[PDB]
Amino acid sequence: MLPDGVADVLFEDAHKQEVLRHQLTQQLITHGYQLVSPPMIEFTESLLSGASEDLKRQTFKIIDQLTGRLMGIRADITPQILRIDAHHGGDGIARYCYAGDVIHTLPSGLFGSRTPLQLGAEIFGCESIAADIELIDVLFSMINSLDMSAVLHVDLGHVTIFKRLAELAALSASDTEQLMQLYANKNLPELKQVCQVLPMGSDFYTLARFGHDIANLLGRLSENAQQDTKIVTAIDELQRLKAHLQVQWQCAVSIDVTELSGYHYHTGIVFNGYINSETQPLVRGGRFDGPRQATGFSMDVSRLLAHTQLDAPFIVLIDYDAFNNLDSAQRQLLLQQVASLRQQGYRVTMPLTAEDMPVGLTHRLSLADNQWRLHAV
Amino acid sequence: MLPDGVADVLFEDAHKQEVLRHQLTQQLITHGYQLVSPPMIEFTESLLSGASEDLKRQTFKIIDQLTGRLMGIRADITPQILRIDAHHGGDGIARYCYAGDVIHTLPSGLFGSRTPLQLGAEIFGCESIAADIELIDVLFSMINSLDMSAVLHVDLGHVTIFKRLAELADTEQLMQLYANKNLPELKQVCQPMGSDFYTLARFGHDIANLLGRLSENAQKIVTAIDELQRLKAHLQVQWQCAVSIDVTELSGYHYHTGIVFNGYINSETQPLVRGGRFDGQPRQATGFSMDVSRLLAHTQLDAPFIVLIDYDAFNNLDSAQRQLLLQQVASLRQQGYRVTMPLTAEDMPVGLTHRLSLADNQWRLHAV
Amino acid sequence: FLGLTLALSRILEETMPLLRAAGVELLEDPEASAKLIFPTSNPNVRVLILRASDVPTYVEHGAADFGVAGKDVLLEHGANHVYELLDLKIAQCKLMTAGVKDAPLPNRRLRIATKYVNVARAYFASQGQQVDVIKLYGSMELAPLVGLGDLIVDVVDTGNTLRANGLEARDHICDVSSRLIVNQVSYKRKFALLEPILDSFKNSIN
Amino acid sequence: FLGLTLALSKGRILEETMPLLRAAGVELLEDPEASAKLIFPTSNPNVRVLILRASDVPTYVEHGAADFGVAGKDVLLEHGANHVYELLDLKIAQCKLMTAGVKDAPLPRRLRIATKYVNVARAYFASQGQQVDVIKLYGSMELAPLVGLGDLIVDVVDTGNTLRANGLEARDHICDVSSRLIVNQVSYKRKFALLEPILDSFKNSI
Ligand SMILES: Nc1ncnc2c1ncn2[C@@H]1O[C@H](COP(=O)(O)OP(=O)(O)OP(=O)(O)O)[C@@H](O)[C@H]1O
Ligand SMILES: Nc1ncnc2c1ncn2[C@@H]1O[C@H](COP(=O)(O)OP(=O)(O)OP(=O)(O)O)[C@@H](O)[C@H]1O
Ligand SMILES: O=P(O)(O)OC[C@H]1O[C@H](OP(=O)(O)OP(=O)(O)O)[C@H](O)[C@@H]1O
Ligand SMILES: O=P(O)(O)OC[C@H]1O[C@H](OP(=O)(O)OP(=O)(O)O)[C@H](O)[C@@H]1O
Repeated sequence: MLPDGVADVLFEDAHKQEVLRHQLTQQLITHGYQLVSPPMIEFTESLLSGASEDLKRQTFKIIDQLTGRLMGIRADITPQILRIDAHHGGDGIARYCYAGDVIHTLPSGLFGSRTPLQLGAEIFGCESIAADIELIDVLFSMINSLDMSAVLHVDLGHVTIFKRLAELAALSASDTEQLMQLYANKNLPELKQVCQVLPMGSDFYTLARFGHDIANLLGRLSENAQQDTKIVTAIDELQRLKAHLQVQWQCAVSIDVTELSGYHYHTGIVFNGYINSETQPLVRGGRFDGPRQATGFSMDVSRLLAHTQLDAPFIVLIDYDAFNNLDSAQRQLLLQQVASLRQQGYRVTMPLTAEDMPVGLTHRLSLADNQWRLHAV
Repeated sequence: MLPDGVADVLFEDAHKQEVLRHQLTQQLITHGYQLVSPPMIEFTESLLSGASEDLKRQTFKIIDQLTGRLMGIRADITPQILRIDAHHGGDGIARYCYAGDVIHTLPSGLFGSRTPLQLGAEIFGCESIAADIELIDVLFSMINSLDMSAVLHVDLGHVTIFKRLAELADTEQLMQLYANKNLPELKQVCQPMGSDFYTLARFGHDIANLLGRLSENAQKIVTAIDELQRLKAHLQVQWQCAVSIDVTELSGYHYHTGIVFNGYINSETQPLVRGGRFDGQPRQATGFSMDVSRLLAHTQLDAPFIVLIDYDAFNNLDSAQRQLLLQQVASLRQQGYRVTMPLTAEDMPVGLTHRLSLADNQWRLHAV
Repeated sequence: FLGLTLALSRILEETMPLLRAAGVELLEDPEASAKLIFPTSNPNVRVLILRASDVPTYVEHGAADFGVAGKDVLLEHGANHVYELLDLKIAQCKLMTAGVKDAPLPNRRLRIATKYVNVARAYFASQGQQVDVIKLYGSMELAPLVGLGDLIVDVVDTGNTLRANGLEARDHICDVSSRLIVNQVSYKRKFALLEPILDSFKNSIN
Repeated sequence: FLGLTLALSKGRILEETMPLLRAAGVELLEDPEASAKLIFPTSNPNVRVLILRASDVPTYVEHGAADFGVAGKDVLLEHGANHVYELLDLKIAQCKLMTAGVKDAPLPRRLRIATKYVNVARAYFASQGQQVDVIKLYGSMELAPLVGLGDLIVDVVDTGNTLRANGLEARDHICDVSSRLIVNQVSYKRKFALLEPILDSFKNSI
């Protein structure tokens, strides 16, 4: 038996993951994202530079026997992209993509994976929300190309709005912890009561009770809040991004400005992509620090396997007894034909014996009247 | 910044690895090998079941907090294929391929990688050397498809010859001496059947006459020396491959059940390809693996087409004009052109080759 | 079944009113019943009677859409994968350490016996004390009397049960009350059914 | 107490060990099933009885808060039993550990097992080479399959009546189960003089 959150991916699932991993990688590359392939392991000094407590706890530690120094098995590739951008990126716009195995000490969600195949894209060096719209464009090209029946819905949030309501209203760590717990738990009554006590409290209850309706939200906020340009611009970014997703990609967009997870990592707009009614987001993206401006997304490619189908494979057996009756020149000719079928992606087995049977056989390649041809089983 | 034997693969090298890993995988799949993707981690109970001391020492241990049990980060995928074949394989011929990251505690050889990208193929359930000839043919089609200037030289060994000389007549002593090609020390230490043990070392290379040099008593060995000759000739006749023989190549003494292949690129110390017979009912099995990352140095792709849409021109476009340029750019990406929709006038892709420019209601590619 | 499944476990007795005023009066009286699933006046709501220990499990996996769980249970189980919509302010008790009456601290590392293992490890961690914890399933009052543990962590209202068993309350860990928890999917997909019942409860507790 | 402490569970075990104890010279003073006391004297003033939840008997014994106990093999297998001696099979409380799902419903995908017997479940389905998600339950498990929390449950069954009465059917046999006499490893070395007669009488009785 394997450890919880660890599974084999076998046979057609493995072929399908191979095809996904590859198609999505070339898509990102054709959109001008540079593929980087950082290693599974690094010294913790680099791997967890500016890490959260969640990321440190999620990273398996191992000892470098060469030096005695602590190393980690990466639980997230994103920090490695930072290290790479810092070294090679320059001061102008830079684009990176990646696909790589990451390992988590504990599962994300109930019976969730600890070995997600992490695929992602990041844009460094652009302030404009234009870069966030570009990531959305690349993401949605990728998703549409998978010809899934599953629908992706996108939650937009903006940590800036709450971070500002918290600053302008001089909230205590204590208080901020309270509201975040209450938001995270959709506790409207508990929040309504607590806000009657807190300064600019009406604003904090408004984000919860009226955040979904982004088009009117600024109008519902206090004079103080509506005055602050960070809040005005933040509510603007959500509007620009929301419309773009509906108009350009016919994407169902919900808005939740009380979506404050990754509070420490997120510096602005946040996009979460949900497949069907599945609890854990398939895609986690948004603005983060590098004074280097940066935005990005990532997904576990392995979570797409359930919602993607390939055309049935053609699995082909050359007739053992017929092939052995052939003269040399007849064999060169049948090999030239088999080479052609493999070019076309047919899975062809030169049999070692009369009993050699490929798994899920569909066709034999058989001799009849000086002609080799495929015959369904 | 990174630990010894740990490197980034970046930019065109990363794209090239992605292309190699993929081309070689689909080649193996088109030859009827089933792709399996086992995980990076298992409990040590399964991951190191029947492991050598080399394998155990090379495997990082980590703690499962859910159960308190020991897990390992795999240093080799091959054992996972065994576990997979045992469960799903049945008793007839079965073929598997795989590509996956593996992690080593210490480097393999001098300046060796600790993060090899391991690609391999294995055949279970065939006694016939026919299955070894199939692996050789698949491996060499894969290598020829890379259009490298680099030459592969193949060392053949056969652990059975020594395993028999050992049975028909210390073991750790000779293997140390052999492993180091220490001829004088070996000659002395030869004084049961000692003459035979020194002969494997001193006359192993000349396989055609080796049987004749062995003690009448010693003359499994007959067929073993036959397998080497069949495989040697096949590689020379069919692939025009320089083949050397070393019957004292007992590196994998614990895993290897018969014929062993090592494939060297140019004059590089560590083999690029490690193959041969291993056990997996008495289920027969043979296979090979290579570090895909070690091919990067000896492979070249066509230069990429890297394309910038003109910022100024794109912004002047009405909605319908933008829909049309997007349809065109979508087509260029379908063709594998790398196209950037610029966020600013200064947005410049690395290694630009072409701009897409507007002139008289028409967008066209122009070399820089 | 296209409607809401409610996970209940004292709590059945104290939620009846909240449910009555929400429009969900149970048909049978569980205490004397063999049925596992229970209909109600509202044909869009059914009730599962579980052991308190299990309510957060059924909800979190979506075998129930919402449940009434003691904060004692939520803290021990971990409420990571459910929404805590409201504090019902019923079953008001507290989590406490308890040892033998007037018995002194031993000259050895403290051994806690309890069903509330994660609560124990967590509490004594914030006190910077190193404890050996022993998992129990049944009544814990015996554990100190036979020296299985020095202390127990249990829920106490008045104190009568501890005293009746020769034990005395030591340290207050935290306050406890029944909390209304909701499955994350159910909250998004069945909110139209939930909102009236939630608004009625919010009303009821005021 | 300078003498032996015996860990029993109320109901079935207590009911079926009474005769074994009577013929060993340990007849209880009071009748527990109607009593509030935790520790119970007996005809022998060198033997006392602790009445625990079956789930806890192996804990009290293993830590030496009881010198010996009567535990179901179901409990021992689930709990571990690494740290006690299993001296004899009493051949009382004869039931079996089994998988159970809905009647005539077939196995679907990766199985989700809901049970008290998590370690038994992980162990069994491992030897079947079947990959399972396991869900811990504390209370009665018969509801779990009916509301789709799990596809199967692992439970003890004698006849089958309880499963059928709940719309469930016994699926796979895991192993046979009976009350086993377990001893604390220190108690067996230090109090053997007291134990030998009681052990010899039980061996005789069965
Ligand atoms: N004395 C008490 N006063 C108030 N609330 C209590 C008290 N004891 C327990 N509770 C609350 O009720 C919950 C337990 O319910 P109850 O005591 O009716 O069942 P239980 O003893 O847990 O039963 P079971 O043995 O089936 O688990 C606790 O989680 C707590 O929130
Ligand atoms: N139907 C049965 N027939 C025989 N032995 C049984 C049966 N059911 C359970 N047992 C045995 O007796 C033990 C059950 O003890 P008991 O009847 O006290 O159950 P419990 O879960 O401890 O609590 P409860 O008092 O609620 O039943 C198990 O460990 C098992 O070995
Ligand atoms: O009288 P107090 O000290 O304030 O506390 C009353 C006790 O009753 C509760 O269980 P419950 O009433 O459910 O008992 P039961 O488990 O035997 O039903 C709980 O275990 C408390 O310890
Ligand atoms: O083979 P069967 O006749 O179906 O019996 C099996 C039942 O026996 C046990 O209950 P127990 O007799 O201990 O009753 P209780 O747990 O409900 O008190 C156990 O919890 C099973 O549900």
